[PDB]
Amino acid sequence: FAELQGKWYTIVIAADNLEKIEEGGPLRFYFRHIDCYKNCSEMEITFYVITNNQCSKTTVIGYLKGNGTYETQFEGNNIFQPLYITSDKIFFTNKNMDRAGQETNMIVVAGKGNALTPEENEILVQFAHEKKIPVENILNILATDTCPE
Repeated sequence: FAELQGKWYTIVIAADNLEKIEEGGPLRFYFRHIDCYKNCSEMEITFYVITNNQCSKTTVIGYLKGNGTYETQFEGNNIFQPLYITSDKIFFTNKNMDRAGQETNMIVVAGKGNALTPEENEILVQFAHEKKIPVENILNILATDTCPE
């Protein structure tokens, strides 16, 4: 998981509860950076979300557990882990349990800046099928990444 360290942007996000990741949704986030500590057992994530119609730069810490997942508190409880890592992309799975108890299953693809290639899109589709997330719920987040670098 040490391969997680560096500058990253959110390229695509897919979720079973689509309203969570559309504009205005609490889980629509725009990565900026991941810093790893202690052989990446602590993963600090820096990102932007829009809150009250303003860009809100945020940091949270993901804590690695014995089961190989990371837990972080943000808009509820999150349980996430990399599904597949390359030098220019990270495909993560995340399960969010909000404060009402609603569970949302998501796939987040982080990248260095470019849109996904055809092969990367195929990998994403295979993951969406495996996780039971509709392909019509795959959103292009890079297109609306408007907050400061």
